[PDB]
Amino acid sequence: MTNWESLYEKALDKVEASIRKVRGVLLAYNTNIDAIKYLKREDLEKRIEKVGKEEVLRYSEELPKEIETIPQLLGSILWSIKRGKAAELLVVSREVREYMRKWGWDELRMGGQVGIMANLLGGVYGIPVIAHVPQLSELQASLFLDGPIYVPTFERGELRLIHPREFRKGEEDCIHYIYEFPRNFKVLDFEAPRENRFIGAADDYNPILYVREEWIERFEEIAKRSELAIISGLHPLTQENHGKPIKLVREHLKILNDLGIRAHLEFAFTPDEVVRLEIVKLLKHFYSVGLNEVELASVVSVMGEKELAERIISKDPADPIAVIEGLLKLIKETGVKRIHFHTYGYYLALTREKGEHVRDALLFSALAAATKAMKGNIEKLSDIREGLAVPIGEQGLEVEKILEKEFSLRDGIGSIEDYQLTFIPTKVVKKVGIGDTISSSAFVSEFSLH
Repeated sequence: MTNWESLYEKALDKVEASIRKVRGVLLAYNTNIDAIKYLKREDLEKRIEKVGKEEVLRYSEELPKEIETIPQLLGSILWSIKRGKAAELLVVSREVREYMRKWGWDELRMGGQVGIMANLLGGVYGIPVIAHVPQLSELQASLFLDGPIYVPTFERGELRLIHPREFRKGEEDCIHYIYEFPRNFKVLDFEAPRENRFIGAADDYNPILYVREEWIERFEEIAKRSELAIISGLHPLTQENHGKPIKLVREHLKILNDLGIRAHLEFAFTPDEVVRLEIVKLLKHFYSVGLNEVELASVVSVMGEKELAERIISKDPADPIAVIEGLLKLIKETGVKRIHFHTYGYYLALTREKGEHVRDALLFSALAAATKAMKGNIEKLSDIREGLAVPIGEQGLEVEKILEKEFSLRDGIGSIEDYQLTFIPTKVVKKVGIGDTISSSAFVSEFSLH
């Protein structure tokens, strides 16, 4: 058997030494505020009564396309509760937003793929970040950590990087209200199958991939102050609104390519199939892509390999060889140099680049994931050491045995064609932005190790 605990310890020590070499990561585009409310039975019942139990129940059987009224909000909540399933809808009514603001919340956290990675890369790991923030209100700014986290501003056309807390006041709050409920939560006559949540997004900016004027007119000058880039926030775009923003992203990718700045994308699930296909075509401009089993299956599916997509998500844990067939398919169609697959019990990477540093980056990112799941947050880099005590999970060990026999992985490493195949078993706490912590941590630390 492999001494995974020794490899995990060495990987952490190596990344702690090397992570300081990264000069700057550019992070765009989606940043918001997350406001979490822990639902309570009597309050939720009374609010449903006030607005009409009848209408609310109607929307619990069939989700609205968006939330225009308070019965739509409450009924959407109820939909998630009785399916124990997560859903998110835009809230497009000012009256409903006011209703939600007054109903309030219990916990305030940074939100958005940019915001959370700024706090992780910048605040925890100490790597300078340049972050794209659609609306940097005082509240938005207050949620950034300490450390080298910057937003670009321009004085006499001169670029100045400043901490969010020093940015001018005036912009508005982009709040996603996260309505959480426990297992078997009861309301009226329903009880939730699973613990879960409904998200009402009171957000006019990120759902359309809003881009700040200065990042449209001065992108090259901004990008020149970074060494790596992580692009995020494409997933909500639809056939209606994708035109202008995809054109912006493509122009920005070409500049990053001209500047030699390697870019990573976590291929978050993208419901609109046309846009999902457009993101696939954008992948030609990326060095690296990350995805999980649902995402990989979604992508293989829209490409017309419906049988393979079914296999990718069919077994728990995912039939690793089907996964690898999907990765090999994607890596040859797109030309990306790096694909990091992450699921519950294990990660895989398929890379043109070779060596132990690919494995060490995956192990580090799994420690970060385990520390975040356990603590809920990460405050300091050396706290990741706590992940060393988390046991490796049964599913990871089961998949290792399959990959040891079918590829000839030693200490998680083997080769197929001109790729290295890298595997690690995850340390599972099982208790957010975990997926982004995983694929951003592996991407940045692998580069720091090289």
